[PDB]
Amino acid sequence: EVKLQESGPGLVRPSQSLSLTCSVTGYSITSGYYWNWIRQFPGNKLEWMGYISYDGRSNYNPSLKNRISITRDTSKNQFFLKLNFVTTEDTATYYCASFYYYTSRPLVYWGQGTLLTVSSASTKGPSVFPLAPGGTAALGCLVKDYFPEPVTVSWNSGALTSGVHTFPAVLQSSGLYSLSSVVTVPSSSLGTQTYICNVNHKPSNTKVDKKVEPK
Amino acid sequence: DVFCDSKLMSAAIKDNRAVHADMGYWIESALNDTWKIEKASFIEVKSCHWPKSHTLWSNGVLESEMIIPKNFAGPVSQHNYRPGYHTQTAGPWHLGSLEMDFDFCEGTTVVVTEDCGNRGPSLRTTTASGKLITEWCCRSCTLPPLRYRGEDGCWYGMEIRPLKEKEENLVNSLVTA
Amino acid sequence: EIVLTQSPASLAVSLGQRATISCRASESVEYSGTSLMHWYQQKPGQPPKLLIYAASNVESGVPARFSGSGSGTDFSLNIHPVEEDDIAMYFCQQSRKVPYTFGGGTKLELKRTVAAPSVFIFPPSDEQLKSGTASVVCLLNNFYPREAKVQWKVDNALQSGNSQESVTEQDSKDSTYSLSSTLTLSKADYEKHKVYACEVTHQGLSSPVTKSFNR
Repeated sequence: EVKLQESGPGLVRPSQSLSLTCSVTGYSITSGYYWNWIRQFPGNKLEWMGYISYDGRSNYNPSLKNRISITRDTSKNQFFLKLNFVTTEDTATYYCASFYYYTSRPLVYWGQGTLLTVSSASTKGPSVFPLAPGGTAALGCLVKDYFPEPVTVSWNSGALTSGVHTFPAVLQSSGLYSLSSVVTVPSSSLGTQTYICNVNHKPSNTKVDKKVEPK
Repeated sequence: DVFCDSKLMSAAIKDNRAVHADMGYWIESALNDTWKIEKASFIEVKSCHWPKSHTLWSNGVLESEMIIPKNFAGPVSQHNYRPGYHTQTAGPWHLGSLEMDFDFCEGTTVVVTEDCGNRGPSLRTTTASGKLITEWCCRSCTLPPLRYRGEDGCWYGMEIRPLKEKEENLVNSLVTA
Repeated sequence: EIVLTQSPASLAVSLGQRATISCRASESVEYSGTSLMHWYQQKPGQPPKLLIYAASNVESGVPARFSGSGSGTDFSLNIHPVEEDDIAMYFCQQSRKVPYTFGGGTKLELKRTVAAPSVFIFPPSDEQLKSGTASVVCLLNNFYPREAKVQWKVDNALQSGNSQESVTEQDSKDSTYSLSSTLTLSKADYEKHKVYACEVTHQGLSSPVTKSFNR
């Protein structure tokens, strides 16, 4: 049946152009459906960007009118989204979609989506700092100033999982990401048990163990 | 019952082709081991009767077997036959303008199997939500399948049904004639 | 542009109960007796999936516990009985006029009893201060509902604009949330003040809780 698949770069520099491809399989783009681009911002808001018809006519959201262009390649059964420029506000997940023109036109088909990050940062490994403190005590590790996502955190090489909370990363004004992972623990064991965080950042080949002791 | 106006009507048969034509009709049949209908164009579908004066092979014709129904200007003719198909009483004739031929609708398959529903009103290959129905069947039909193409897309002959019609409550969103 | 307002933004729900989400359009969406409004479900890491088309038609393959109603400017999605698979985001969409628009989204969350957070404060490590920045972290562990206020205080001066929050998703076993807030200061600014305090506001506390340390 009909399948859509987006493709393109996951990272583009500010003020440069953007080109996205949607490959359509199981149906020719020259009949039946209108082929749309829709993006979802980090805060989950959806914005319809535009479509191209099965006859090759495009229609665009006014919010993008002067920077957007939707084209197609009928011999490869693909259509394309172009942004003449992007800023850091255009970081979002970009989906291709379709609706059958002779219906109430719901978006029946979607691609898997492709993440696009607009940043001028270079790949950078993180710094790992300890978060140190009766009853139950909390400790953790601050994984700071790295790019791009993601990082992985474990505790005691995975032997400590209960009570672990690793938070989503936050984007700092520097353009680099930071996050924290925390775990709650018996205070009585603060002397007797070793507590170590393991941070992996593969784009920078970072493998760091950090012991978290109270001081 | 009105007869169709025959002033612009014509019929002609030569080596491997026969054509019944009008201002808005074009019904073409051919010989491959058998004479049978192959393509048909309708600018406008009408309700008159095709006069037998302008009809080839008009003897011994079963109304149940004329692909284009008699009440819709279907020539009463053995050139209006297709093995494995009976009269298309409930085809998508409401389309007004349509092309009928024998080929697969875009993105769909058709298999001959008795593990299929019986014939019924013709169905569009896309549901009311726009989802494409990929797999289709026929109990006793012949391939390539009877296909209609119109403004709202592609439709199949009465004999051709969704292979998985009993699944996912498909019947609730089917687009029918 | 037809503006769709979804309500509520987040809905807490018990398994087996009835859930109703509303979407209100700024102008009529009807067209020749058909309401051009659709409902979608979205799971994390997945594209939205069509639940209801033309605002009362259940898409083929969608469970019978979903239903839609309404006309004109007011529409409702109905789920009964709610199951675990229905904990997800829900969107409305209009196709009456271009540009097509979506509602802001509604988060269907699992309901549980009120739980106050456990609050912990972490001073910056000596390692980070050597690097030249200062991060103070406040941790709000295992609370419900989602709403919570974190106010940073530096020598009793209320902070603005220099903090960032991150929240985990609903825990799979106890359905609670955990929250991280990071206060970013320069090393010099950090070393010029003494008292660093984190004030937490939550429905589960009979009074706001402050956790503080002296540098």
